This record gives sequence, structure tokens and C-alpha cells, in this order.
Amino acid sequence: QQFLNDLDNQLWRAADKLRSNLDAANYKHVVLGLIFLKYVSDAFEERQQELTELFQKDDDDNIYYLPREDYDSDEAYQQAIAEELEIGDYYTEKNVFWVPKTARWNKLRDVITLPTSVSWLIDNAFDDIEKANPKLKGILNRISQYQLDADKLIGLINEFSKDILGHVYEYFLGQFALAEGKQGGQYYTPKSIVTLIVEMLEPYKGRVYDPAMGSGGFFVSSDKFIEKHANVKHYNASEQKKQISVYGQESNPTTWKLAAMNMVIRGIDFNFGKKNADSFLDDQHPDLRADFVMTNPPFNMKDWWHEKLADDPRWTINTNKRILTPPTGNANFAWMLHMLYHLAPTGSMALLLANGSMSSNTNNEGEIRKTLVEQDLVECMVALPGQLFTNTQIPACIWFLTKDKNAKNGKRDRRGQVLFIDARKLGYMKDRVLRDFKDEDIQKLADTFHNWQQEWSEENNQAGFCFSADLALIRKNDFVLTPGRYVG
Repeated sequence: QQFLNDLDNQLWRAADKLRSNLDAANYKHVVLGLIFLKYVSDAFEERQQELTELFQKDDDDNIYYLPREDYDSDEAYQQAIAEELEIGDYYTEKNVFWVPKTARWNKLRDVITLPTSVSWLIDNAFDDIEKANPKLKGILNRISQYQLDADKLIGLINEFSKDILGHVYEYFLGQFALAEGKQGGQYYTPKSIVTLIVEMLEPYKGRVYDPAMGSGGFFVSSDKFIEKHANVKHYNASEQKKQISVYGQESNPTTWKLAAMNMVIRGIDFNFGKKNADSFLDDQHPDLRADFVMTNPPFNMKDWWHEKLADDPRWTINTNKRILTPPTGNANFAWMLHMLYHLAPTGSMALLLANGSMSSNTNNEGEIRKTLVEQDLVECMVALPGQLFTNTQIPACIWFLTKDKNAKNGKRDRRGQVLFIDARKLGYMKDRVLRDFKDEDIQKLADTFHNWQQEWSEENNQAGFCFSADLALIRKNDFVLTPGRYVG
């Protein structure tokens, strides 16, 4: 297809040759913040452009039109145009943010002058951009802190000189994830897994929630999912995205800004709460009951429990009240439970976790894994290749849960039932050891699991790959939910 992979690489290498002393953790903020700054301009300078034509278009069905005949000179017509531009409504109406004189990219490349730092300029631009668009307050990672050499910054600005930057932002974000040696869904979830979960979830309409979002990869994924299914579905993708509202939370201060920066580039409306904050200690969405819940939280989280959490409603399952002792030495099930509590009665949730999840008895996980099942909340379990490109140092699996296993909207009454799949062999060798999925692998798994929702009997089982269990057989397998048990 395209240059994007090549273009990632061409900008990436040029951005590497300029990385000097900076720890990835700090450099990324210079690069990504810079990318953001090019986006906001382009979109704006493009919207100024497209308005420069609509004012001048002589057509009655056009409402933007400034009649030249109403004026007495060219220059006097230009002045009216220029003032009409200064009407903020035209930028908010298509989701363009006001970029002041100062912040504008095209202006900054040329401002070489002399000392009269260039780092001052960017930072000041961000500043200038923020006061102009309250919706964007706090979000811009300032880059004075990270004390890079001006000529590297200059050279950086030269190297970046509309549809694309989204891809060209999430690559860097991914690649700065790798090169920082910072692992976990709070830092980065690769496209594969995030496209799988989303594809299995099918977030068409409703409130979408991630309670530990990281850079918000799932929300990008969610948004794209709508786009690529538009045709076959025969809706208008632009209008379909209005049927989803985005809720999220993330406790890491800079990651929260990385996420908000990402949603803007993707032109996605977002609620990420008042501020970055712990989900357990300060749930930002205390009354959200979301339709889709999707997350890749930090695995085996220690240090998360506090006395003030005992007798949190989140530890009490409510299915047609069960009170669970929460796993104080590992947040894995706490997350799930938090997600569940925030799950509509018609909802579907999916999360990535460590395989231990499926068979460990530590941390009150046997009891919890028993109750979740006994109550028919678990809908599907996937095992993922240990080798899989997962950004996790500990190998992973997906849990899928519903509150509503009833026969509805295409799907059949599958109460008591659980679809196990083993994806251990699927995918291709990313490097010497890693594995990744192409959308064909994804597709299989998407398509398999939906069908089990739509029609399934012992014939559809597929030795080594999938199997359908009910409450009974899992009670014999002692609530161990590892797909390996159930087929081969």
C-alpha cells in the first residue's frame, strides 16, 4: 500500500539522529508535542483555506457567501473576509481549535532571527493555544523541562515540515514505548491486541469506557472500527461516531496528557474526568454505566489496596448480591470488578490479563473465578500466544464478560455457556521471537466468537482451537478457565 510504514521509518530515523542526551521518556514529549503542534495548525490553516473559498463563492444555496457587490473596493472586500475569518464559530462548528498568530506552525519555521530560546517559543505557543481553547487546558506537555539543544529542536522542526499525522503520532508513541523499556497497558498496547478486543466487542453505539486507558489506544481503535465497517454496514461513518461517547481514566499525569493529545489528533470527543487520578481511590466516573468496557491495565498490581476500600460496592457482585473478598495483593481481579460495577445490564466487557488469572488460586482468585462463572458473567476466554507482541513482560489472555446473555438483537439465549478459544498457534513471526496478528487472524477470532453467540452445537467445536462449555464441565475443571483444559 503506502509510505506510512516507510514514512514512520524516514521520520523516525531522522528523529533518532537528533535525540542527543534525552532519555526516551523525556524526548518523546518533545517529538509528540511537536507533532501535535503541526496537526492543530494544518487543520486550522486548512479550515481557514476552505472558508476563504466559501465566502467568495457566488451561489444562493451557499450561506457563507460575502457579496463583493456589497463592497466598494477589493482591499475593503479583503478586510471583511479577514474579519469573517476572526469568527470563532466556524472553527468550533467542525471541531477546529483556534491557533493564535504566535502558535501557528508556518510562522515558527521561519522565526530564525537570533536569540531575538526556541524552546521558549513552542512552550509559549502551547500556552497561547490553551487560553484560546479551554477544552484543552493543562493537556500540553511543555518542553522546557527537557533541556534539548536548540539546533536539534530547529532540525526537528525542519524534519516535520492532513489525514496522516494520526498514524504518524501513534507510531512514535508506540516506538517510544519500546525504547523506554516501560511495559504495561498504561504505557502502550500494540495495534494487534487492541484491534482484537475492539473487533470482538463491536462498539457500535453507546458509552465507551476504559478505566485505565494509558495513551487511549482503545479509543483510537474504537473510532477506526466504526470507520472500516461503515461500507458493508452502509451507515455514514462521520455520523456513526456521534453514537459513541468516550469515557476514560488514567492516574499517570503525563500519560493522561498523551491520551488527551491523541483524542484531539483523532478528532474524537472525550471525557477523561476532572484530572488524572487513581480509579480505586478517586473514581472519576462514579455513576457511569457503560455499554462497552475495555482495558489493558497494569498486570499484577501491588500497592493498590488501602483500608478505605474495604466494603467498596465494587467487591459485591449484583446478579439475579454476592460479596467478594478483594485480592489485596494483586489488582487484576479488582480491575475486572471495577469494570463490572461500571457495566450496564446490557453491557459487554473485555480485558487483557496474565495467564495466572486463568488458573491461580493466590489472592482469592479461585473463589472470585468461581463466583464470576457460577453467575454466568464470563462469556468467552481467549489464550494468546505466549510469544505474542503484547508490550507485557508477562504473557497474556483475554477475559470477556456480559451482563446480558439473553436472546436479542441477532444473538441467542446462551445462559450457562462459555466460549473457550485457544489462539496459541495463530499469527506471524514479527521478529525472531515475537508474534503479531494480521487482520485475518483477528478476523477468524472476531468471526468465530460472534457465531457462538448466534448458533452453536458440538459440531462447531474445532479441536485444538475452540470449545463450548456450560456451568457443569467447568465445575469439574474446578473453575480453571484455561482453554488448554477444554480441547486439543
